[PDB]
Amino acid sequence: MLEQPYLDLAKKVLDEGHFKPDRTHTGTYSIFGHQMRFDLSKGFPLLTTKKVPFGLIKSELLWFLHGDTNIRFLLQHRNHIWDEWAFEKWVKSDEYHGPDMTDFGHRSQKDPEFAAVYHEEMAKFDDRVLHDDAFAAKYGDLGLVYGSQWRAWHTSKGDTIDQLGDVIEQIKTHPYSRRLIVSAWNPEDVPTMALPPCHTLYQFYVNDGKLSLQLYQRSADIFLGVPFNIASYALLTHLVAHECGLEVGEFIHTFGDAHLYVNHLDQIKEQLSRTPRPAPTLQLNPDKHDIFDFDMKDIKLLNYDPYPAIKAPVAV
Amino acid sequence: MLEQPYLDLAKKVLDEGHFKPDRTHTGTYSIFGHQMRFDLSKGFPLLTTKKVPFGLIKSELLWFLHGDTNIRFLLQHRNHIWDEWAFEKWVKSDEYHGPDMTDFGHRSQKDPEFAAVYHEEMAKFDDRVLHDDAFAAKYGDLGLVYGSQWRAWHTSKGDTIDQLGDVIEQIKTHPYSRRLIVSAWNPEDVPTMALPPCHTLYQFYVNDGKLSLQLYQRSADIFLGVPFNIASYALLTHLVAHECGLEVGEFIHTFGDAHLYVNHLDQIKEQLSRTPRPAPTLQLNPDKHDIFDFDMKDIKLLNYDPYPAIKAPVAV
Ligand SMILES: O=c1ccn([C@H]2C[C@H](O)[C@@H](COP(=O)(O)O)O2)c(=O)[nH]1
Ligand SMILES: O=c1ccn([C@H]2C[C@H](O)[C@@H](COP(=O)(O)O)O2)c(=O)[nH]1
Repeated sequence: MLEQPYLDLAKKVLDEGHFKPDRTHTGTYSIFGHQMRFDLSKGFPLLTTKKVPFGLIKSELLWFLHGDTNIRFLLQHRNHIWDEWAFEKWVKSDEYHGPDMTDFGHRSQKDPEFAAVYHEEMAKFDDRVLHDDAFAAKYGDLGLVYGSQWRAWHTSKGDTIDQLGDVIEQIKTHPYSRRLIVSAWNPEDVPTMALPPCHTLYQFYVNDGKLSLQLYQRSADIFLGVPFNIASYALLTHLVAHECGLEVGEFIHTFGDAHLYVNHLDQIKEQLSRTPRPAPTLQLNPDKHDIFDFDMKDIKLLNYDPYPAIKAPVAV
Repeated sequence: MLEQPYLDLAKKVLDEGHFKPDRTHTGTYSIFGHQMRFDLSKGFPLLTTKKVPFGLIKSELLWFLHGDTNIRFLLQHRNHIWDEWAFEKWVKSDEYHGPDMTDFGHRSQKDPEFAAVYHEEMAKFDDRVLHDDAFAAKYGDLGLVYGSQWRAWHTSKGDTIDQLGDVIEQIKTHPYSRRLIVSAWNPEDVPTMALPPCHTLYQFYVNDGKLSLQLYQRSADIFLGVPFNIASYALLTHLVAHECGLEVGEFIHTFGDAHLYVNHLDQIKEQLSRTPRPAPTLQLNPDKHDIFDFDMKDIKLLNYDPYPAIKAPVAV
């Protein structure tokens, strides 16, 4: 099926990957350099061998597409993928007066009752970003996130470039353009960035009326990360195809360091016992066309019949 | 042999590639997304199925490594790969008083005697950059070329980042770093660039004492371009390995648009009749270590026994 390339990557890393130490101190099995393609006319690459929350992937994509960098939009759609970053900044500032929470990500995963004090602490934070319009502007805005990188690349002359926006006008006026690249890797910010872009750069390609996209991802958490990533970009490939009035081609995922954290081997092994189900289909609101003014409801996924989800510890 | 991946890419494009129009108006056969690896411990990937001028590749690499952006260093080592760019700027300025040479690249390939007036014109230019220290600073400096992109990434705060230099200190202090990327794609300069980077970005990787490098190349001229490119980066992988005191791993070449210009089909077809010869070996000056202060003589290639070169028209 469509998602067999994923299952293959995982197998590969299981028996070929070599042990490798890392930033988080959870070890990993790793390979360097890997690529896979998904013919997007065959169906949507949302994994069936495990239940992946599509809702989180699209609320985050639309957050990106809007050029939004404030955690608030996410919280409103009950999406907490980035809270950990906003909270972080907050706990290390003056306004914060409370149970310190230093190196919390670890401690939550390591202590029972701390985890409980931490989430109540976070509970207030999310609610406070959700309600205090000033607090939100102050602690809700991450600044350098894909949205701003994609749509507001700050220049040296103090202005801003709508990188993606320009690229799309280019696909229209020059579909055969070999230079259709959008980049999220800013060399001058990367050294002081808590998390320099994982999805470093991507390129569009047009031929025979079909649009294709290749993504260069420097680091991949094969079990926890890759499944979400695949969906974000295939979705993105469908949106851009929609706007440009082109048919959908393939999504080529290129990898730098594709790894498996040692604390995930039993799970990936289990998922590999499962047979792929037929793939879901993507359905976009035909009446609307400007993808930049797209919202939750203009994107429907039909026929997603996945195996149950698989819990897994996080790496830190 | 080592270079079989190249021969495969070419075959692939021959029967799988689809016709595609382009910038230069010479048509092409193209594929999107392709990757190949070269185990650098097996030998140096300088093609044997065709004689490729290694001298040009290293004088250009050392020009890059020095952070030099002046055509002058090249001319001195009788390397003319970039003259066409300097000349271009010159002919379209005040100081130039002479036989206009508009759209020359084409005309040379299209008219007999114009080609002769053009090269004498260029002859003077190269000599004038080679001798008039002021002319050279004025017309010899291209500005935005890999050297400056690699070593003097201009920031918004007016300063400069030694991108590659930092990355190398990083390989030393944190070889397991997943974030070891050097980038040449500046979003704010790309729109007014005569030729936005073809070699967009590359990443290093360390494990088991071996250093590997993956290159993301957005556009590839399979016949004329790819053979030079492969050598530049494998060489670069050997130099960095030298400095960091690491063994050499693999060179993974990832491609965006890998194409064959229609005006090259008879040649690639001919090269495909040839059987690969054993690969040459690379030999670096052990006494010297700082690759930034490396020059022509500290890099020797032994046992290069290639088939004769293959003339081919250029695309415009
Ligand atoms: O969309 C994403 C974001 C992150 N990661 C993972 C990759 C690594 O497991 C970790 C980042 O590690 P570094 O490369 O920064 O060291 O997060 C993904 O796989 N996909
Ligand atoms: O190192 C290089 C430099 C250039 N090219 C080729 C690729 C294309 O044939 C042309 C650039 O075309 P655009 O992508 O800019 O359209 O030059 C290479 O293959 N390798």
